[PDB]
Amino acid sequence: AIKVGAWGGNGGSAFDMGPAYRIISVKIFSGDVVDAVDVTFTYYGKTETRHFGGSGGTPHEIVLQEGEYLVGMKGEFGNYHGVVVVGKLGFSTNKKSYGPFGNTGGTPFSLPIAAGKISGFFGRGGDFIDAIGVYLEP
Amino acid sequence: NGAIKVGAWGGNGGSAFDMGPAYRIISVKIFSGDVVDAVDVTFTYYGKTETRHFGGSGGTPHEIVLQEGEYLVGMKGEFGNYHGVVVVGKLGFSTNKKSYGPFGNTGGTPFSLPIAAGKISGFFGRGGDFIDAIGVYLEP
Ligand SMILES: COC1O[C@H](CO)[C@@H](O)[C@H](O)[C@@H]1O
Ligand SMILES: CO[C@H]1O[C@H](CO)[C@@H](O)[C@H](O)[C@@H]1O
Ligand SMILES: CO[C@H]1O[C@H](CO)[C@@H](O)[C@H](O)[C@@H]1O
Ligand SMILES: CO[C@H]1O[C@H](CO)[C@@H](O)[C@H](O)[C@@H]1O
Ligand SMILES: CO[C@H]1O[C@H](CO)[C@@H](O)[C@H](O)[C@@H]1O
Ligand SMILES: [Zn+2]
Ligand SMILES: [Zn+2]
Ligand SMILES: [Zn+2]
Repeated sequence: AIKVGAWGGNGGSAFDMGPAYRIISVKIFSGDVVDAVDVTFTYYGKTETRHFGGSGGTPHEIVLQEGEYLVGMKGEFGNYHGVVVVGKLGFSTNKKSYGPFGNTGGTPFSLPIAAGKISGFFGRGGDFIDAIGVYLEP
Repeated sequence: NGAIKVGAWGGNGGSAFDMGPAYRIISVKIFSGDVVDAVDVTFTYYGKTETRHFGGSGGTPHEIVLQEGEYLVGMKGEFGNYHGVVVVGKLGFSTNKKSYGPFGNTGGTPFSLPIAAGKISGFFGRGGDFIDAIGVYLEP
């Protein structure tokens, strides 16, 4: 019901995991660009994992503890050899800050969440994370 | 009390402001010179039509009058240093009908809030002489 962003480019193909009950972990694969994200989450009594955007890079796992929620997403998007992709990507929880991951500067974006949380993702993916957006909940 | 509050984009200067969410944003008026000086918002609180005056006195007004079917589904801008203070130097909004702005002429670190689903229902931020910062309430 509340979907924000898609920051990135038009390349790759669409993904959309919808909202979750709880995000368990977010694993950003990155080298000089953001290659991919794995999200594992619970959904109506089940645990699920998705992986958006290609093989590539080194993994950086954010694991969410008991009362921990994603309250921020930040990054940069730009042209990496002909595709507009997320060159840098970071997250913050109520407890700590992570990243950003990736080494390619571009047009910055930032989503601080003064009230609410990130409950899921949508965007575009191919060889790399072309774009990323976020579902929000109270 | 989801209010879902997104942002504050800008500096830590000035005094905090927070209008809460509205039943309906009637119009948003952005005061603008080489920086964003202020925002006035006229909206319907609980039966009543109030307006709030955020930021400072300012430069030149630019009014976005929303029409019945028209909702705010986007906010973009840039924040930067302006004589020793980090303020919003550029600010723009898009609705489901039209796109307004950006207003102001001081470039800086860009931000953007495309709302693929939902809309802006209210405003908060920081204000002094200019718009130090601005954020937004979201609802479906
Ligand atoms: C920003 O991109 C990287 O930085 C992280 C964090 O150190 C590394 O783990 C990763 O391999 C990349 O070199
Ligand atoms: C290299 O080819 C691809 O990978 C990039 C980056 O994800 C995409 O934008 C593109 O559409 C293809 O999927
Ligand atoms: C250029 O080499 C790298 O950067 C890319 C893009 O992020 C990764 O796929 C790869 O594993 C290396 O880290
Ligand atoms: C010039 O003095 C002030 O105006 C700026 C910009 O609004 C503020 O941060 C600051 O705290 C004071 O209120
Ligand atoms: C420097 O002159 C101006 O720019 C400032 C900041 O926007 C405004 O306060 C003033 O009204 C003029 O428009
Ligand atoms: Zn994976
Ligand atoms: Zn790591
Ligand atoms: Zn006013």
